[PDB]
Amino acid sequence: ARVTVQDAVEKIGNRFDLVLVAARRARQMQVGGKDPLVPEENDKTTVIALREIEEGLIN
Amino acid sequence: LKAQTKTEEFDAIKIALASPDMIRSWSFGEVKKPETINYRTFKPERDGLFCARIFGPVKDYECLCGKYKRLKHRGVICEKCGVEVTQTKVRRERMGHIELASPTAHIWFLKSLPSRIGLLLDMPLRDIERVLYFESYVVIEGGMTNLERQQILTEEQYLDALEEFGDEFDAKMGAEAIQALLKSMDLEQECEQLREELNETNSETKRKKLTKRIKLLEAFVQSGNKPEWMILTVLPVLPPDLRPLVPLDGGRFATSDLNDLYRRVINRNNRLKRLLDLAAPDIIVRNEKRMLQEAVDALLDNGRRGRAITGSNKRPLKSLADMIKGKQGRFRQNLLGKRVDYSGRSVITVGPYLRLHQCGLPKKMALELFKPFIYGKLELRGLATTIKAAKKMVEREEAVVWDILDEVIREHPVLLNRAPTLHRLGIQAFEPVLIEGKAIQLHPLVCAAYNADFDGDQMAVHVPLTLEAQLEARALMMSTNNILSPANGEPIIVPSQDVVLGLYYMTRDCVNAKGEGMVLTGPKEAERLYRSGLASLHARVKVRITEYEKDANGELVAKTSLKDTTVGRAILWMIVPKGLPYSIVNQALGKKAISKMLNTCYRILGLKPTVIFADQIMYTGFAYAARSGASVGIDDMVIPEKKHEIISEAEAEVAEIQEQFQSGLVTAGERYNKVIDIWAAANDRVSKAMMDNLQTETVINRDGQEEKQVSFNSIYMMADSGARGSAAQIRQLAGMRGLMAKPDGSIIETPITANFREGLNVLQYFISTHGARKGLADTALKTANSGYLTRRLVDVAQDLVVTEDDCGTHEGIMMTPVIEGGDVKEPLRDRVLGRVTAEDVLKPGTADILVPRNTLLHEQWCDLLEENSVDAVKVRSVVSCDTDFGVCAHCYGRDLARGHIINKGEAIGVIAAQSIGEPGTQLTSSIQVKNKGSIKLSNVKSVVNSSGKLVITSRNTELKLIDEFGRTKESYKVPYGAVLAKGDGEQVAGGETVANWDPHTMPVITEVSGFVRFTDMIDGQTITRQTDELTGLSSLVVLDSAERTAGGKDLRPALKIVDAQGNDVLIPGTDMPAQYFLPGKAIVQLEDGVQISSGDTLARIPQTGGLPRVADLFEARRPKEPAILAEISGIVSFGKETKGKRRLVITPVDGSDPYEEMIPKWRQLNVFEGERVERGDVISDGPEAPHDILRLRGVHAVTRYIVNEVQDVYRLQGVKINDKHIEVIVRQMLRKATIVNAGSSDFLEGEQVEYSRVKIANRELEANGKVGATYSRDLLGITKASLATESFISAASFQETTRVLTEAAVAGKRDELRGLKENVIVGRLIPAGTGYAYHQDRMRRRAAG
Amino acid sequence: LTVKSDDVNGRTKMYKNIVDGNHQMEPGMPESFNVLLKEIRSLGINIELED
Repeated sequence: ARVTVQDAVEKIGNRFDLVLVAARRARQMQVGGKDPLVPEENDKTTVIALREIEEGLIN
Repeated sequence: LKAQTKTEEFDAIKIALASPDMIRSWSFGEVKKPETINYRTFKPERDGLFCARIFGPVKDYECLCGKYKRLKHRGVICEKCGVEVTQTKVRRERMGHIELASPTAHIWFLKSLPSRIGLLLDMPLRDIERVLYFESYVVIEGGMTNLERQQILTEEQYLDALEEFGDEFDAKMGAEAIQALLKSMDLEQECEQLREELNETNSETKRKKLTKRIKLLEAFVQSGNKPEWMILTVLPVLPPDLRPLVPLDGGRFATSDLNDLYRRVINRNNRLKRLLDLAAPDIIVRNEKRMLQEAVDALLDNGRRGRAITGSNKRPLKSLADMIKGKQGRFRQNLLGKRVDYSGRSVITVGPYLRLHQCGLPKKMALELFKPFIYGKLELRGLATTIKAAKKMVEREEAVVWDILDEVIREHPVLLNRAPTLHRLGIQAFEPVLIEGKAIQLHPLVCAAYNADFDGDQMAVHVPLTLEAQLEARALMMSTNNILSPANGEPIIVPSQDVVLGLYYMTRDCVNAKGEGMVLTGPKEAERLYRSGLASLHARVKVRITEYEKDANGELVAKTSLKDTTVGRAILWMIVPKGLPYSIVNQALGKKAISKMLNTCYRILGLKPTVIFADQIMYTGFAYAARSGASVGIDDMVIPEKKHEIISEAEAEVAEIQEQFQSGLVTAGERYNKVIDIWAAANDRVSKAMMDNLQTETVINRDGQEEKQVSFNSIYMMADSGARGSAAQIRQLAGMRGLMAKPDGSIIETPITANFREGLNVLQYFISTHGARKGLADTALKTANSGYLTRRLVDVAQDLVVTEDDCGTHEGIMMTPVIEGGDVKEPLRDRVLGRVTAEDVLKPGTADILVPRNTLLHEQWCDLLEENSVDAVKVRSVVSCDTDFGVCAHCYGRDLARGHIINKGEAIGVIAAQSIGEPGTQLTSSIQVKNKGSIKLSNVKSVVNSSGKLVITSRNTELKLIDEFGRTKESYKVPYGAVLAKGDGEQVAGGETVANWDPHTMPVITEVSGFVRFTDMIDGQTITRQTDELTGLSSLVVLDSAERTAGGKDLRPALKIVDAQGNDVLIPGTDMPAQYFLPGKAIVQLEDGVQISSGDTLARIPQTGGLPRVADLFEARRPKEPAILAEISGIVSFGKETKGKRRLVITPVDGSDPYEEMIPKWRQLNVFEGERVERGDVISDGPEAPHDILRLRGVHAVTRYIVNEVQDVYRLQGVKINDKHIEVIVRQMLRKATIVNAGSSDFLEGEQVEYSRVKIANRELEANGKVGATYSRDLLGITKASLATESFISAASFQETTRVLTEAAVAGKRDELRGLKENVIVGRLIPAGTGYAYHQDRMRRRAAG
Repeated sequence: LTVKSDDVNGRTKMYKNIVDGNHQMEPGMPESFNVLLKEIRSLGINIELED
């Protein structure tokens, strides 16, 4: 279950550079440039890039 | 990353003087005719403001002549009249030109009080005025004739100047002439001469001019803008798509009459060029100079000459000034700019079931707000025919689009906000939930954060459209993340009250318990016992709580344990996450208990547990609140027959005291306070009854006949949980209210006799009406001033950004527990909470570092600094930060909503502002200690006298209470001369007088023992014989030296202290002659030859704190009677009497001896001329000047002094806010400094401290040894700091934009868009926050790469 | 308060943009802002943007 992003701030600590990274990955996901690799569950793309932050393969 | 080769973005931005050649770079055609129509057919005039050759395309890719229409045409022109077939959108970017001829001067910069042209030419503005209105022939390129360069000449006299000077001379009039002078203004030749006069003239009437003149001249060197460009040659034409043409439907013009203005500008333009062709006389072509000049004026602000009306109409010509100076500069940024889309201003409602991460939004509202996304979805997928049919689907409310509505909302977060919100904690985010209704629901407990009750809080819930904002919502703006206040590291939301009484009823003890003794192995079957109904929720059950503790490296260790707990607490475990131990939840649970309860779950287990835990709590809080049952009882509000008894006494008593008045013993006033007196005691006695009644009276049977428990009386439950029922509110319903304030503000001797729960009358009521109406008035005003306070606050801090993390300095300040009066007011820990130790701090054990230099002091380290005996800790301050133009993460710390290292991009400036102005709405005898310690005398010479007692010879006297523990506890400020019972190292009892003085007499005492001889003291000319018929004690009272005689005024009476022989005694401690110069009205107590003791009383000398006061601190308002600071360590003597003052001659010991101060004897001085006062010693009394505390005592001294004081104001408010913010504001007020050393810039320039910081930086290094100017810190007020703004983008906002026009326009101040405010009016990412790395790439792409 | 609900053409450029669904934009000099440049360009202090 997701409700807090304590985990996310731990990885990319500036709390705003987080916004930068995830946002752009979300748009590559939008455009069929790619597709999600870490299984999504209806999450909008901003949230999906955040999963790639907690898994740590993308930052 | 490398600087990208392709054009991704653009960069930093500047302003300065360029070239008309640059205007030729934007040149697309020249406007010839002012006519926009044919007067016949209303068709658009070519070669006019709406030309096709110049401008062009009206239709997408269009040749206006009517040859190329199709959008295939790109760039191909109408060869006859060049119409490049392009975007009519690009016709909003079409700039033209019109060759002038009439030199356009700057009458704006002339009539400008800040006389730009005036002190630019070093010519009096009045005479320069004579020149431009063309009535004075100014001399240009002159010098060694009869006249100089700075001089005029009237018409006929210049005619004589021709008959006298037909050669080697020329003087023409106006801007024409002035352009000649700008053409010859040689900066550096004047520069030499300026610094020449810098060493020659030594008057401020001459050298102040000097310092800014040289400044402004090298400022042009600084920007390479020559004064030549002040004469307009080629005029820029605004794009047609920018001065809209829309005739009024019928035959009139509803157009922007700016066209009707440029119309005249173009008329007169061609006119003077025609007066070049035909060569008309000078006086009239220069008359046209003035004519084209007003054209310029009429466009702007009609100049400032008078607003000439329009064609036969009561209507000044139109003003683009009233287009660039309205409010906050322009009208987006002004009040009323925009009105948010993708939002909804709607009323609110509870919704007790909403998860902590979600809010409720109405279905109808939903449709209206997400349609574009709904259509974006309906055609990106393609479930709708067309977007028009899509509109028709929502037109029919078709179920299909509501499912697409589910696609645009179910994980699309929203932001929320209220109108009255002044704090940042009032802007949060949640996730939407589709509720069928009309009101925005919410999670109950968050309302307290917005400080929003249910009285009409209409919220505008915003929608984060972009990917960025959506994540930013769920990021920093998520409710579940800002569970801490940026003011203090405590959980911002405390369980309200409904929730707490529910759990007060959960973890609870009652003597009659069903199942009181059984045992369980699982909190889950506990559920099956009470939620079923077979057991009570209070039975004392022995259960095995196999609690857990993350004592491992992240693993919750398994530890078995059984507790004598109550049924509800077992069920409370079903709530409490394993990581959190059962010990903390084996408590009755109060509002404050449950407060720190959630906080511990955070510091220990984490945030995630705590968040979903508080979530659990919310549901079960209200859950068992229902299961509670017991709510209110009339049978509980019983009045003791003791109340009626004490009122009977309270009657008879004052009835007798009123008879004492009819007897004359007590006075009206003494009986006034006396009534107060006994009713106070009477009320406390009734209190001693109603409170114990409501504490032990519930006595239910259990293992006997009866046995007590804490009153189950509901009102007491609110007095135990401490939710919304306090001992005073209780005393105000079931007891006598007490004494009330009168309409005057003082106190009426008589209280509200009975109780409100029963009965009073309207007179009692009027007393009470005062108080009620009182609170009301307060809210009604405080609110408005708070926003205005934070207004000036942002007006001073906005651009302060943390830009580094570590600087390179050990320097910090001293954090100390402000132990004043009794025990400490504000301890050590809370000031250190969230900072970093300055240096390697030692323990009381020397050279044993308990905390290395660079270490972040958080929870554990704060606990650490509380265990050690260390009491004074030097911590790195935000004002001592080595980082210029910002602060380092270290000097700041970590405390905010977060608890981590402050970021590079986090602008502390603005958040400091709001959090200091957040509590703005809120702002409005002997010494016998009752504790046990020991007197530790500090900074005082105490001497033993007869009877082995002890006395004090100074006013500087702190009384310490070193306990058996050791910690200094109580601290009393003892007056001049007192009776001490202890010395340094003798223990105090519980209720013992340790210092006993007289509040109505200030005794001056001797330190030695010996005979007193009156010297230079005569009865009738210095002293007087006041041996009354009432007294018997012989004494010569020293009168003041203004009541004396002629030859009497010239002296200061001397009390000689001789020994047992008759010789001047030298003082043991100080080599001083014993000749006490006595002041006035000092009634001595002896005759001649009276041997004094060593510490005996010689003579007798009979004798807002809120918002406005804090406003005083921050406006740096100089108080009325300042306690003048002694500017030097040195012995002092006196001088001169009545004339106007009383001189104070101070004689420094090792410093500059000419330090003396003229002080009015009209003011009360207390300086002992036998005492060598220090540089930081009050000479007189009353509020002191922080300015001198700033310089005479030190910046770090004053920064620490004021933060103490203002924090004490927050102590009257009980609010705890970390001084980090208040100290960055202090740094702000000291960002300018009056230079002392000459050489580089000035000898007194109030200039930016960090600016001069980099000056001296590369001054002790490159090119020089030392020649640079050195400053003395100058402190300012915030409304003057807001007035001292450099960047025009922020200045033009609140200061007069026209002021700002001049202010930076002539200097061409190239401010590369380095500030936040700037970034926002251009609509671009600031170089901080999310625009940090953005502009990082941008900054190294600007002037670098 | 610039790009959105201020740039009369910028939000329609955003309307025509988000009715497709792709948040991606460029800086927003509020055009009247470019008139500020134009008014002082009419005076003599010609503001630019170098490099």
